[PDB]
Amino acid sequence: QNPSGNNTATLCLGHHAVANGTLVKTISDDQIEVTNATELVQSISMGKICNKSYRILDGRNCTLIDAMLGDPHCDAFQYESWDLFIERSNAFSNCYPYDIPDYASLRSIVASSGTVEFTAEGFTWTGVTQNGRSGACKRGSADSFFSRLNWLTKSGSSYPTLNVTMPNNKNFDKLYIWGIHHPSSNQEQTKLYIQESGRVTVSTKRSQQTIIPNIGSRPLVRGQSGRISIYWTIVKPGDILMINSNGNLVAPRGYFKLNTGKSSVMRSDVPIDICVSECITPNGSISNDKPFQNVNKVTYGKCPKYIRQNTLKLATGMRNVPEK
Amino acid sequence: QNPSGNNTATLCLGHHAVANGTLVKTISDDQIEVTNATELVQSISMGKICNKSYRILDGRNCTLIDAMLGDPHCDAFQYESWDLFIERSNAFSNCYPYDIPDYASLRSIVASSGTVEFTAEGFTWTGVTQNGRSGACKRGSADSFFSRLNWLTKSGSSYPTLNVTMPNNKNFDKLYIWGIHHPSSNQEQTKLYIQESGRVTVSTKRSQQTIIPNIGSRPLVRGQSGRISIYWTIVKPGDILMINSNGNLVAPRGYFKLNTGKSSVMRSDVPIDICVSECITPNGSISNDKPFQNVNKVTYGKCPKYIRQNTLKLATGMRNVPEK
Amino acid sequence: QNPSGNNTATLCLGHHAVANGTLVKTISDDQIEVTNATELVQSISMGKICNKSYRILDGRNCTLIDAMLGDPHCDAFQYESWDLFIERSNAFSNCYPYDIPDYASLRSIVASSGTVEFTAEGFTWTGVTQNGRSGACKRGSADSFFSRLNWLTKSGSSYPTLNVTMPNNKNFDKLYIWGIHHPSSNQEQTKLYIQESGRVTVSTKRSQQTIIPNIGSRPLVRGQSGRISIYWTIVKPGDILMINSNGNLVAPRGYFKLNTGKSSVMRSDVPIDICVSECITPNGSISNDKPFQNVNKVTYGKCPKYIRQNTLKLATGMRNVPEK
Amino acid sequence: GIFGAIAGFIENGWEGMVDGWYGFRYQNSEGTGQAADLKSTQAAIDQINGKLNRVIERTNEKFHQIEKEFSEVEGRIQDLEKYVEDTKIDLWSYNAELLVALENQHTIDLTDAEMNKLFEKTRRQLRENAEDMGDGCFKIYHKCDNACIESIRTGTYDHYVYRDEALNNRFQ
Amino acid sequence: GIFGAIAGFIENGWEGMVDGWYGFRYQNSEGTGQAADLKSTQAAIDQINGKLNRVIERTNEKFHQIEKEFSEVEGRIQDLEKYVEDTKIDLWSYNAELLVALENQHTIDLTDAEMNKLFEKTRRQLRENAEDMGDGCFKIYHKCDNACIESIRTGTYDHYVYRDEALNNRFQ
Amino acid sequence: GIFGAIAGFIENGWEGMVDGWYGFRYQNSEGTGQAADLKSTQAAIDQINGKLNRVIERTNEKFHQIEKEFSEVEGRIQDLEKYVEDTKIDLWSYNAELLVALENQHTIDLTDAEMNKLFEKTRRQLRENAEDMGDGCFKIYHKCDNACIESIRTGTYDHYVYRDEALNNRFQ
Ligand SMILES: *[C@@H]1O[C@H](CO)[C@@H](O[C@@H]2O[C@H](CO)[C@@H](O[C@@H]3O[C@H](CO[C@H]4O[C@H](CO)[C@@H](O)[C@H](O)[C@@H]4O)[C@@H](O)[C@H](O)[C@@H]3O)[C@H](O)[C@H]2NC(C)=O)[C@H](O)[C@H]1NC(C)=O
Ligand SMILES: *[C@@H]1O[C@H](CO)[C@@H](O[C@@H]2O[C@H](CO)[C@@H](O[C@@H]3O[C@H](CO[C@H]4O[C@H](CO)[C@@H](O)[C@H](O)[C@@H]4O)[C@@H](O)[C@H](O)[C@@H]3O)[C@H](O)[C@H]2NC(C)=O)[C@H](O)[C@H]1NC(C)=O
Ligand SMILES: *[C@@H]1O[C@H](CO)[C@@H](O[C@@H]2O[C@H](CO)[C@@H](O[C@@H]3O[C@H](CO[C@H]4O[C@H](CO)[C@@H](O)[C@H](O)[C@@H]4O)[C@@H](O)[C@H](O)[C@@H]3O)[C@H](O)[C@H]2NC(C)=O)[C@H](O)[C@H]1NC(C)=O
Ligand SMILES: *[C@@H]1O[C@H](CO)[C@@H](O[C@@H]2O[C@H](CO)[C@@H](O[C@@H]3O[C@H](CO[C@H]4O[C@H](CO)[C@@H](O)[C@H](O)[C@@H]4O)[C@@H](O)[C@H](O)[C@@H]3O)[C@H](O)[C@H]2NC(C)=O)[C@H](O)[C@H]1NC(C)=O
Ligand SMILES: *[C@@H]1O[C@H](CO)[C@@H](O[C@@H]2O[C@H](CO)[C@@H](O[C@@H]3O[C@H](CO[C@H]4O[C@H](CO)[C@@H](O)[C@H](O)[C@@H]4O)[C@@H](O)[C@H](O)[C@@H]3O)[C@H](O)[C@H]2NC(C)=O)[C@H](O)[C@H]1NC(C)=O
Ligand SMILES: *[C@@H]1O[C@H](CO)[C@@H](O[C@@H]2O[C@H](CO)[C@@H](O[C@@H]3O[C@H](CO[C@H]4O[C@H](CO)[C@@H](O)[C@H](O)[C@@H]4O)[C@@H](O)[C@H](O)[C@@H]3O)[C@H](O)[C@H]2NC(C)=O)[C@H](O)[C@H]1NC(C)=O
Ligand SMILES: *[C@@H]1O[C@H](CO)[C@@H](O[C@@H]2O[C@H](CO)[C@@H](O[C@@H]3O[C@H](CO)[C@@H](O)[C@H](O)[C@@H]3O)[C@H](O)[C@H]2NC(C)=O)[C@H](O)[C@H]1NC(C)=O
Ligand SMILES: *[C@@H]1O[C@H](CO)[C@@H](O[C@@H]2O[C@H](CO)[C@@H](O[C@@H]3O[C@H](CO)[C@@H](O)[C@H](O)[C@@H]3O)[C@H](O)[C@H]2NC(C)=O)[C@H](O)[C@H]1NC(C)=O
Ligand SMILES: *[C@@H]1O[C@H](CO)[C@@H](O[C@@H]2O[C@H](CO)[C@@H](O[C@@H]3O[C@H](CO)[C@@H](O)[C@H](O)[C@@H]3O)[C@H](O)[C@H]2NC(C)=O)[C@H](O)[C@H]1NC(C)=O
Ligand SMILES: *[C@@H]1O[C@H](CO)[C@@H](O[C@@H]2O[C@H](CO)[C@@H](O)[C@H](O)[C@H]2NC(C)=O)[C@H](O)[C@H]1NC(C)=O
Ligand SMILES: *[C@@H]1O[C@H](CO)[C@@H](O[C@@H]2O[C@H](CO)[C@@H](O)[C@H](O)[C@H]2NC(C)=O)[C@H](O)[C@H]1NC(C)=O
Ligand SMILES: *[C@@H]1O[C@H](CO)[C@@H](O[C@@H]2O[C@H](CO)[C@@H](O)[C@H](O)[C@H]2NC(C)=O)[C@H](O)[C@H]1NC(C)=O
Ligand SMILES: *[C@@H]1O[C@H](CO)[C@@H](O)[C@H](O)[C@H]1NC(C)=O
Ligand SMILES: *[C@@H]1O[C@H](CO)[C@@H](O)[C@H](O)[C@H]1NC(C)=O
Ligand SMILES: *[C@@H]1O[C@H](CO)[C@@H](O)[C@H](O)[C@H]1NC(C)=O
Repeated sequence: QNPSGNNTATLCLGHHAVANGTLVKTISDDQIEVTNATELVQSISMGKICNKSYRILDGRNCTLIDAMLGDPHCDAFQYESWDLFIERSNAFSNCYPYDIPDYASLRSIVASSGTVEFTAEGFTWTGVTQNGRSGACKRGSADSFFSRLNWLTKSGSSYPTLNVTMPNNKNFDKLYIWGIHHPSSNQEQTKLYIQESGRVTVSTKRSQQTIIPNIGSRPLVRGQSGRISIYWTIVKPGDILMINSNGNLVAPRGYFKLNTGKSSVMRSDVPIDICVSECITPNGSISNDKPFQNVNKVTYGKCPKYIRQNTLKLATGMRNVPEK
Repeated sequence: QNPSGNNTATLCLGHHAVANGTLVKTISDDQIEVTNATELVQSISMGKICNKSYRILDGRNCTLIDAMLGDPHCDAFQYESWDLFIERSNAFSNCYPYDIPDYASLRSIVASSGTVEFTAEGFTWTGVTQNGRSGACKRGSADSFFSRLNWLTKSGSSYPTLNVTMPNNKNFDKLYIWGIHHPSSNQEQTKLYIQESGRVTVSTKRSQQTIIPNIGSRPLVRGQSGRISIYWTIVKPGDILMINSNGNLVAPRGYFKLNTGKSSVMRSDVPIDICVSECITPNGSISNDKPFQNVNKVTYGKCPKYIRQNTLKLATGMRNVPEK
Repeated sequence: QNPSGNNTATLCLGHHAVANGTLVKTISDDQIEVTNATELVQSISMGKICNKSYRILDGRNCTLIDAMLGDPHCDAFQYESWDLFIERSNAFSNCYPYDIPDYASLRSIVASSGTVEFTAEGFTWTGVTQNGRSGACKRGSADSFFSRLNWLTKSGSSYPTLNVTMPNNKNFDKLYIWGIHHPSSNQEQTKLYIQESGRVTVSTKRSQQTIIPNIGSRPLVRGQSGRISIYWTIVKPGDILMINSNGNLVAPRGYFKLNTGKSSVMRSDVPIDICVSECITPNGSISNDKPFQNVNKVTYGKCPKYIRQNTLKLATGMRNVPEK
Repeated sequence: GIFGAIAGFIENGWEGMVDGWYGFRYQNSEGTGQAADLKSTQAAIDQINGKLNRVIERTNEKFHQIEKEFSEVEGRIQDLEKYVEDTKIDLWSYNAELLVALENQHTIDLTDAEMNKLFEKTRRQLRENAEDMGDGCFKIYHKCDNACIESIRTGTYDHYVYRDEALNNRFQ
Repeated sequence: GIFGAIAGFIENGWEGMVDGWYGFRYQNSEGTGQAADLKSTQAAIDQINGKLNRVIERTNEKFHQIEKEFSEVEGRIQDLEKYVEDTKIDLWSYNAELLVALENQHTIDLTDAEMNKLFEKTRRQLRENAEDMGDGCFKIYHKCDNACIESIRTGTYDHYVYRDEALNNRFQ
Repeated sequence: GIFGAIAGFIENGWEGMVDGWYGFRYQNSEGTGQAADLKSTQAAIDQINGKLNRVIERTNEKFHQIEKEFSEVEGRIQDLEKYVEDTKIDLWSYNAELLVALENQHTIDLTDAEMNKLFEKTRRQLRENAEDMGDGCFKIYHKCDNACIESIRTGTYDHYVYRDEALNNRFQ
């Protein structure tokens, strides 16, 4: 029945409401109902690591360091570069048992460099046998060694004091990997290097490092009681690598090129797959449209910030006030 | 005289005020008076360390490390666990003068573990005398040594090259404490160990550490010119401890159990007493009903956050506007 | 034509506006025009380092460490103190080629101390020649050595085992700089120190450090194939410095006074000039009336906080609304 | 809300307005009506859209960082690594909490403000031709057909043409 | 305050109201009166109570951390430890300062808002039966006994029953 | 603004008022006029001046810190140094962004508030002697010379002396 308004009319103001709103928090109230809210925390991973848009290298069975040293089962990585190198828990070494003082630092340095490509240099080793091998480091079926290292031994009945140079006449820092052999017994020491005690001194104009080997049995891994200790030196442009040894030197074959890199390494066990993402986590890639992130504090790329909270609801509408 | 309102009445709105309000700060004003404010910064300590609700262990005269090594005057701690270990400034060593490379790291590791309980293992030391003693480390009135270490010496006219194993067939990391003896003179070196120069190499599958002793006089502390250097090794489940020595070994008797612990250590000189608190500071326990804290940046427990400001007043009422 | 208002008048409220306002950002709008805004980020340096109000010391050709060691071309710094020491890229050493394990730490320690003033102590070196020299370290035209170090050599056909003490009976920590000589060949080793192998052990009640030299050729710098390795020891009040050596000791002449200092060191290549400032940056001094700062993250003094943003505009007036 | 409009003198929202955020209902000589208000709706939406973008800068490309998880015990420098990451995360967690709460406060405050401004805008056109009924409505003391109402909704109402009729009817 | 009620058109607060935060005074045919307003009082209290708890999460149990004070000089890694703790503390100090200031702003803004909403609520019931006297009071143009005033305080005033009397008295 | 005064019911600002932030224009028996309002102007200025100083504590003297730039590659502990400084800087950058935006919001909100309070203050003195014209002006229904206007600007207008004249003229 209409209309009523003979000499009058009424005009009411109002706003919309929805049947079922959602609770958000403000400074004034713990919980208040609004028409619409948006989630600010990314809690779901994609479940996989996306092959795009970054260049992802799956280590599979190799650590970054083993691939860099040139462990036989890591020969397929020898010409490889990456933005992000994935290390699997599954990884294992399968060459001569070794250790590296400040391993993490070296791993960090190579990871940043984003490459394991190697440049051979014409090092000259007078009075010594080169390319020493070991049954603990099979290459195919024949026994071998780390492709980037050069196991030097006596030639005949002689091991003379090597003193070798290598200038850096290029515009970048050269990274040299080298090491020492710790023989399991004195029979082996004198059989391999003649002298009862070895030493190695690698130096430049600005720095030096001297290492003495410790002869003695360590626990057996891959048939070997002996060890190799790995060290490194960074030769600056215009500086010169010097190497001095009366025995036990595990020599470099060349250098790696250090470059300011936006590359890194990440421990993860999720598969890599065909998809696109700009942020990567040990749980997989994650979307980055949201500004916050509760999947993992370990990230790489354009990543939302990691926070403790699992959900944060941003109001995108007014307070919802349905009848009554 | 009343009432006035024949065809009218008046209705005034208002709000309360108090005689004496309190000044708070806002974004709009440096100081503005409000009816009531609450203090947000805890500036008062309780003056004591509360025995509840955490398990507090008073070191009294012992450092955490000495108790762990087994210094005689620390025998009462040998079966002890804690959530928080209190070290007093008063503490002192009273055994053989020692040092520990990266002492802080070891202190940190044991502190986290929250226990000094020791598990003996059946180590076998062929060709050497065990349980060496010293007048610098009296146990009661008889002279002794660190209860957790085993000072090995020559037997007869012989000190053979010891090579001892100890596998970790348990589901947790074992922490081994060991060390080396630095004799003050060569008479002592050869009298104790025969060989003119000692060495100790402790290894596992993944790691190794070799130490050589330096013979020579150090300043006298507790009658001793010699020293013992203390080191440690963590044996992982399925790995094996190997020890090799031609002399100067200060041997372990067993291991400590490492566990992911919510335990720690704290330097403080306030007494412990009967009361309840959930937050502890070098000045004593503090209440935690407030969210901020200016007592100390060193804390343990459920602690308010430390800040520079000594007072912060939160308004809990309206602006106070008294007459006039 | 006026006035209109016979039985009425009108009264309008309003606010001012300016012809040309400026855009600021709020929580509500990306850009909104206001009558007036103020810049919150300091992006301009003064271009120079102000001689006031802090005491600035220009290293010119010297590093902080060389001045501290007493390199001849750094003799003018020997009595110097500073609030801030400026190191130039131009700097160079011109004495015996040396290295320092944890160089940065030492540089940091001396920088904080804010002084290079040295206190000679009456060390007694029986059975050895003192004040050894080198053509690689010319003082004027005659050849010399680091003024704060004392190069000890054999006297006659003898180099006896030195064991020297020096108690700290003062109320502050003493910092001792010392080192070792690494000869380039065994001819030189035995010619200088007689013994085929040297060693140096510096100790106190609480600590010890032993160093062995490595004989062998390093690359030539300033005519020298040998090296000196520099180390340091902090003797606490009531403790005692002990030094023990059968050869290769580069001895201290005294100590430096460690003090809790508000001094530091800064790498920079801008000139120092006459002006006043309370904040210093590698680009020069900067004004500090603003609270934020985009010039450099390296600062000293009363400095605005460094942030990523190059401009931040604070509204200091109302929204500008000109006609229409 | 501080303006007391939403869940205040406007008793409830209208589910049957799917056409906008704010609007009008009315009763007049040509029947009853409803109409959304676009101006107010857009004013509120424009402040809500891209709100975070005013404070949080574009997702920043981060590459090689530190280790944050560890296989073995080490002590001193591992304690520092953990404590740095723990500190970082607690600070950003705080920031995120603070931001959402004051951002939501602002959303609620601003949407109540638009409801109030629309009521005040309408009151000001009507002048003495209408009265506030105390519930977010106006009694208009003259005949007001759909075109008349539209002029109010569209900001074109000329009160002078109706003034005399409005006064005639207003005092009985 | 942005509403201009407290220390604004309400000249001062009332010390003699110990009964609530907001209320009424009045003068009528049965004398003078005072009465607290519970609704408004509780609305303000409820926003003030547990304010920090909306932003600051529950005190978090923290255990083994780093050293923050040192016995001897070391250099590099001690500089980093100190700088980390110094950085942490300056950031939380800033947060604490910011939080209290904007939290207090909000308290002052919200308590002024409730004073304003109560005045507006009262104005809206009265309609044309009363006038704003410019000081936070209304002149009511009819006889209004204690029950009448109570209906206003309680939101039950029916203005229609008094309308004609109010108009009779209002124009002289 | 949430009060809808500036760029709201006041259509635009006045460039020809160089005398203050807020003020009056008017038309009366002695001509047309303009006058700044000092009270309101100062109230706004006083809140804007030293705004940062309420939140940001005095520039703090900082001395020896860590290295933040490096000549050679080192690895682990250099990664940590960089990450600490990077973390610090991103947190202060965020703080600076947040602070300016909410500080500017507050400036805009508070200056609109003063414009509104001045209108409300004026309305309350005038009582029933004037009407809101819907544009930030009042029609005053009596003869009001410059002294009369000044009493309004100065808070001294006594409406009772004009009341009867105002009513006579107000209903035609
Ligand atoms: C110092 O003491 C150490 C502890 O006894 C000595 O180390 C041990 O040295 C012997 C050989 O000298 C090794 O014995 C060999 O073990 C390998 C491998 O183990 C076999 O069994 C496992 C079962 O799990 C199986 O998986 C393998 O495939 C093998 O079948 C055998 O191939 C040899 O035949 C022989 O048994 C010990 O393994 C080794 N233990 C450790 C922990 O290193 C060390 O020789 C001593 N050095 C001295 C006195 O100078
Ligand atoms: C991102 O990947 C992460 C890596 O897997 C996922 O987090 C892991 O979730 C698993 C399964 O629930 C957890 O594994 C459990 O560990 C606890 C032991 O507690 C210790 O870990 C906590 C961390 O929460 C730490 O604070 C303490 O040191 C504890 O001692 C066992 O009780 C269980 O049996 C089980 O092994 C891990 O806690 C957690 N990993 C890490 C590194 O924190 C995570 O779920 C992934 N993201 C998403 C969205 O799923
Ligand atoms: C290298 O030079 C070092 C410096 O001279 C030599 O060290 C010193 O060695 C002698 C013994 O060879 C020690 O002398 C003994 O001191 C103890 C303790 O001191 C007494 O007096 C104090 C007073 O404060 C009192 O408190 C004590 O209770 C003792 O009564 C005496 O017990 C002995 O009788 C004797 O005097 C020096 O103490 C010691 N000094 C340091 C700093 O080590 C070292 O022997 C030399 N080594 C060589 C040449 O190979
Ligand atoms: C929590 O326990 C703390 C540990 O005692 C208490 O703080 C200590 O207060 C004492 C007594 O006032 C202070 O000792 C003084 O030290 C100064 C030297 O200044 C140096 O210390 C400052 C720290 O403020 C530091 O920034 C610089 O390195 C300075 O060089 C002497 O002038 C005095 O003679 C006296 O020895 C300490 O400053 C302070 N200790 C620490 C570690 O900061 C604190 O009071 C306790 N909490 C409460 C609520 O009381
Ligand atoms: C181990 O092998 C090393 C590499 O060959 C040997 O090092 C070299 O040792 C010889 C001397 O034994 C040095 O030769 C001298 O060089 C200096 C300086 O160079 C001159 O030319 C430059 C041009 O740039 C000019 O600027 C200078 O002013 C000089 O005119 C000359 O003064 C000498 O006459 C002589 O030529 C090498 O410099 C040096 N090289 C390095 C990198 O150290 C080392 O001797 C071997 N050690 C052994 C076998 O025990
Ligand atoms: C404060 O002093 C600073 C020190 O000089 C000034 O900043 C420097 O500005 C120069 C000149 O534009 C830049 O030098 C360039 O370096 C890049 C290489 O990029 C690398 O540097 C960036 C830092 O932006 C870093 O993130 C990456 O590692 C990059 O690899 C070359 O492309 C150019 O050829 C040129 O050499 C520096 O980038 C920058 N120095 C530093 C240490 O960041 C600054 O301008 C001064 N303040 C003011 C207000 O002027
Ligand atoms: C409730 O609020 C939410 C969020 O404010 C609204 O839903 C979301 O609307 C946005 C755009 O307004 C959608 O954004 C997407 O962004 C990506 C970025 O590249 C773009 O590629 C997509 O095409 C899309 O625009 C988002 O998908 C959408 N989310 C959902 C779950 O619907 C929504 O409009 C509001 N609801 C109501 C009833 O108003
Ligand atoms: C002024 O404001 C303060 C604080 O907002 C009020 O005083 C405090 O009131 C609280 C509860 O409202 C008391 O809290 C205590 O908390 C512990 C937590 O477990 C509980 O166990 C205690 O039983 C107690 O509830 C607190 O004691 C109290 N403090 C003081 C000094 O009185 C106060 O109500 C306000 N004053 C006025 C006049 O409104
Ligand atoms: C627009 O706002 C700006 C800043 O809020 C005003 O300009 C600035 O005014 C301040 C003082 O109000 C001046 O501060 C200076 O501070 C130092 C501190 O020691 C003092 O020594 C100086 O004597 C001076 O007071 C500052 O110089 C000035 N800056 C500029 C560029 O003028 C300005 O008043 C506002 N503009 C308008 C039209 O309102
Ligand atoms: C909106 O929310 C309401 C309340 O939670 C929902 O209403 C009910 O729906 C469930 C399952 O669909 C029924 O079991 C209940 O009986 C309903 N509520 C009542 C009070 O009877 C409603 O489903 C939601 N709106 C949707 C799904 O559109
Ligand atoms: C409230 O504050 C006032 C002002 O500070 C106090 O008033 C005085 O109290 C002191 C000591 O009790 C006297 O010496 C002064 O003479 C008083 N003021 C004046 C202006 O004469 C008052 O004590 C406080 N209220 C209390 C304690 O309830
Ligand atoms: C205020 O801003 C306006 C608009 O940017 C400026 O107006 C002009 O000035 C430039 C150069 O002086 C001329 O080329 C343009 O032709 C002008 N604008 C237009 C629309 O014609 C003005 O200069 C600024 N105010 C000043 C400088 O006082
Ligand atoms: C309403 O006013 C109109 C004027 O046109 C007229 O119909 C009458 O006066 C009133 N009511 C009814 C029901 O007719
Ligand atoms: C007030 O009104 C009442 C009406 O009942 C009546 O007493 C008279 O008209 C007025 N005043 C006085 C003092 O009587
Ligand atoms: C305006 O009112 C005045 C009263 O003094 C008188 O001049 C007349 O009534 C009106 N207008 C004109 C133009 O005279």
